[PDB]
Amino acid sequence: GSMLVLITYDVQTSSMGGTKRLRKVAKACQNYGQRVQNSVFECIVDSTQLTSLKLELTSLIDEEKDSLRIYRLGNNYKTKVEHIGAKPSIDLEDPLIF
Amino acid sequence: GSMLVLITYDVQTSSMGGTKRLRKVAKACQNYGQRVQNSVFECIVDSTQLTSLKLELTSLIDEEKDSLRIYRLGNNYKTKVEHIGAKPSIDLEDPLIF
Amino acid sequence: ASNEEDRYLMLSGLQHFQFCKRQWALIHIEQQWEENVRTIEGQHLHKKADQPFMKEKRGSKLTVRAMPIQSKNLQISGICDVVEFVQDSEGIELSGVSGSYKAFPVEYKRGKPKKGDEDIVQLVAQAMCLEEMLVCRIDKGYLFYNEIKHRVEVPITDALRDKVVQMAKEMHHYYENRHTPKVKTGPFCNNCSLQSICLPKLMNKRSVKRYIEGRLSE
Amino acid sequence: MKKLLNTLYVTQPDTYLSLDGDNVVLLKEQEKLGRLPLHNLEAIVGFGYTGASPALMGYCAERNISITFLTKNGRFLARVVGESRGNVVLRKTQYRISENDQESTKIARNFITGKVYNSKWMLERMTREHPLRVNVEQFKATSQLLSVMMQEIRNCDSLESLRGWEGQAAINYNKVFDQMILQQKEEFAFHGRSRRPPKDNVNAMLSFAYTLLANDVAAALETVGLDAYVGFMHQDRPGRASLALDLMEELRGLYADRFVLSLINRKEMTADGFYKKENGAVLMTDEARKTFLKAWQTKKQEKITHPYLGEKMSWGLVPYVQALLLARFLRGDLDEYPPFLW
Amino acid sequence: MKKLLNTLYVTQPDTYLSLDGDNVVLLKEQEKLGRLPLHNLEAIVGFGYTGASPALMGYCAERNISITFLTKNGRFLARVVGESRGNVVLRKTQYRISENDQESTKIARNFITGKVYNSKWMLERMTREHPLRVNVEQFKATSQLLSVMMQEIRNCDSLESLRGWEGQAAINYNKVFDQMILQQKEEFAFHGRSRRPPKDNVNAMLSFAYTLLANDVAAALETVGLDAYVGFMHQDRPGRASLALDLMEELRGLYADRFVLSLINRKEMTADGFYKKENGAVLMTDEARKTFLKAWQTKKQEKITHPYLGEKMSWGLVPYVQALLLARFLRGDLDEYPPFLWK
DNA sequence: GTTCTGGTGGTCCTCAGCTACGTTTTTTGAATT
DNA sequence: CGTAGCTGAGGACCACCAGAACTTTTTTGAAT
Ligand SMILES: [Mn+2]
Repeated sequence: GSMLVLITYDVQTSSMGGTKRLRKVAKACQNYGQRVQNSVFECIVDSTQLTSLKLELTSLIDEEKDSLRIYRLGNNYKTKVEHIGAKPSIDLEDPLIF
Repeated sequence: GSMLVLITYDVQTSSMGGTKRLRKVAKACQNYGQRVQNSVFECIVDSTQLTSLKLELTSLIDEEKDSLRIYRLGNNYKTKVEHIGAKPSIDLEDPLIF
Repeated sequence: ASNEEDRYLMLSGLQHFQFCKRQWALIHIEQQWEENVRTIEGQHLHKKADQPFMKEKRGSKLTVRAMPIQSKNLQISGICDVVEFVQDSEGIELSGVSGSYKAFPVEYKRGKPKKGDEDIVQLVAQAMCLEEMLVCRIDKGYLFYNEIKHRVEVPITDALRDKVVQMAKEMHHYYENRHTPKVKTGPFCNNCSLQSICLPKLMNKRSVKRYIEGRLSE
Repeated sequence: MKKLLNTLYVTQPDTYLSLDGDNVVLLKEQEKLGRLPLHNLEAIVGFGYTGASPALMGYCAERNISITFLTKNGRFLARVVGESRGNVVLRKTQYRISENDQESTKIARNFITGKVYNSKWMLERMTREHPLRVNVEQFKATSQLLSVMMQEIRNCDSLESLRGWEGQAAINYNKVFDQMILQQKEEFAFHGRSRRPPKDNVNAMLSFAYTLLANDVAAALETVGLDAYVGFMHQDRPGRASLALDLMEELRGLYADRFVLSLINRKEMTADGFYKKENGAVLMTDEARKTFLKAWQTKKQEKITHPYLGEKMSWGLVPYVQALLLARFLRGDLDEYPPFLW
Repeated sequence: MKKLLNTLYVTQPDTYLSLDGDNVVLLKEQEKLGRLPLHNLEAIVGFGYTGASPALMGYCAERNISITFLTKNGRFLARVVGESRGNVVLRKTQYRISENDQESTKIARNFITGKVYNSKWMLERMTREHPLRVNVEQFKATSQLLSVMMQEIRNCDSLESLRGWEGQAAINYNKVFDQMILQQKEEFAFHGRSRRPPKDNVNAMLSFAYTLLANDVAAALETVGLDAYVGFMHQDRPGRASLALDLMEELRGLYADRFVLSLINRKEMTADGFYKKENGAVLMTDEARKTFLKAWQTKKQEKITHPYLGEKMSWGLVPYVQALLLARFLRGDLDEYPPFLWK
């Protein structure tokens, strides 16, 4: 469907293995998406990639210790997105002339 | 009316007045919505409140150093939000009996 | 009516009376107000552009912000946004500095240029008020539009002055009578900031008696 | 045209309400329980001993957010009323009309006509879809009697005759209202009225529903700009919300009793929730109160279409728009106040 | 602490107030300050961020006692009432009287007599205090004229005649207004009154003070349940507290002109605190406004005695108690409203 | 009892740095809802 | 060169404490 989704995490690093969980979660979530803010990623995925990422990521985090939220906008994401500061991000609809 | 809006900020505390900017941004963002994770807020607001909040946040923060992103999930926010972790957020449409 | 100076109406009523005759009645008689996105943007812009106690000059001309003005010919008082004084030995001396300067009223509003009079009339009112204080004549005005970021010139003629006087008389009569009129709805009252109050719907529908009889006898 | 903002009901004893910016915070002996934005709330109902700082009251009463206190069973203990506004034209017209008997009769006719029309429509609706389980012929005869006395009410000219006709309609409607025990056992049988002590079932629900209707009608009347303590009907006892009662006299037929009857028929609640003290009349439990309020709030969000306006809006906006429809009439924008004829 | 006319005023900020048995108990950070009976109370007024106790709120609501929460500066915050709301017959009687000329003229003459008495006694006291720097004969002549005017106004029955007499009295006081000043005459001169875009310095000053007093008066009415926006002499208009203006007529002089004259005569403020405008109008500077507000607050703490009752009260309670008396005139045992006749 | 400004302690969170090695059988996976 | 495992080194983000205060006219303000 090629729809834009956004993922936020919040892992407790004061536990026994918080640092390793943070590292694995960040590494796994960076593969499927592009970082826009600290602990806030956005990506363009279908239903299949979204389901695969959700299944992969629900096994790395530990319940009753972490938080993870996933939002989806839709095919019209170009309207419901606003940037005001000085942290630009690459748009995956650009011809990408590097 | 009454659509869900998500605001993410990212201020720089290594500058001269970073702490003051962080405090004012947090106070101005807590007046309208709840906090689900650090440096992200969600609210159920109409268009006029969204415009007022956007104007206040734009006038309060400083450019070329800070970051601010605003997304809107529309009126169908119930079927687009997914939570897996253990940081529940109070809903503002249920009977809300405390 | 303490000294006849308390029976004054604000300049803001003129534009409201020009656009939607019921809008002025709701705003200035029933004391009701409701804000939408455009109203918030305009109010924020005007508040940011309201900087008194300071004067900006370029050696020849001068600008004054938030100028309190009143007029007894129309019994109308208010605050002008910007008044510009140009250096030429033709007008009348003004207090504070030396020389003779000519005056031009400029007010800022946010939006496209409107086919209706509206804005123009308000500007004309300012001119009258201004020429009641400095004892001179003003034959020119400027309008600044922020949506397109442009400046538009406006001449002043006798017809505009007569229309302004007539509308001021009508406003005074309506305020004396405490009457809220009814105006054609059209497509205007879709962005009425008081649309949830001025209620355009029940103007065109059937009488209350007919609906009660129809739902009552069967 | 509004959004029908939510409502907050606090039940824990010995709570405390404080203000932080545009947020309300619930504290209890320096332990926080939660915080909610104040731009998504309309009414705050406290149960038992709940305190509020003067800043919160001043901030709420200025922005048309009502605050109500109930002891345990929907009593009228105390409300929060703020300052006035600069719409003296409306209050002047309202008092001038209230000082005149003819206009008061003109409004009372519409009130009673709406009430009895709603009652007749509800009776016919219930008679329509139900099988022989109920007495269809007696209900039809009562509906015919009501429709006949309808036109007599429509052409009234005094308060006393209208009051007598209202009393006759109330007796006639109660005579057939005594019947609804359809999908419940005999413990929920109506046995008359008991005003202060809710000594039986159903009545303990009816009183709570009436209190919840009054606390909303009064808030709406205060919000719209009218004065909710001078009425166009009823014997004008000083120090009562006469206008609120006059306005809810027509909405009580579908907004309070219908809710109780539909909750009884659906068997959402059962007699085990209610209990009795040594005398104690009949009192609810915490779970019963929670279920009642949850069902009430869930019902308040169903969307209907207004008869007169012909526009689609939520159920909960009905008590407000009606009051607005009064205010416009007080400015000469209509011929007479159009009642609710659902 | 002080209770007056079956009402309880708690003026000190940040003081808890709760119930004990059948009495009201004041607290201040676990310190028991006082205990008063509640049997004969009619209303309770608070002036701090206190909040009271829920039990006392319930008790007062059950016993038909209305609690009024006001801020320390005198603004109206909240009014907790039971089923009665208190002001029903009061407000209905106010509306009924407001639409008849005779009773309105009676209340208007009651206000105007107090106004002229206050002005004349102020002039006489000032002339007695400073004989050298005052043209005594002119003040004596205007005092006799004001006395005759008051005697005539005590026999008036029309709104137009009362308005004319008030206008002539204002003209006389304005033509005398300049000379009570005694210092810094270089820039502080009175040459007329213009409330709208004020001109020539001191006039603008007066305007500000007036506004403050008016606001205070409004709060007083909101304390007693009266409607501040429906006047008796002044004709009601949307957005203007006409009855507050009517009530402040007697209190305008000694509470505004005295304050500004005391500010000027002690050189508290100087023309350096005012800015300039090209049309001849003047505006206040933020520091000057803050100093003005601080001086107003300090003056509000001055303690005097009430001419009619004699109880020692601060100035801030003067506008409120008078309003209470007005309410007692609308329904009560008072034959006529007693004005604030103070020597 | 709010509101504002400092000051501090403790926790998320990303990057730069330093060592220490990189191979893996074939079978099984949803669907009309 | 790529993928894992450990450090360490500062920026972000929020929660507590401590001290000092808490009052301002009237006017403007959208309409594809
Ligand atoms: Mn402008």
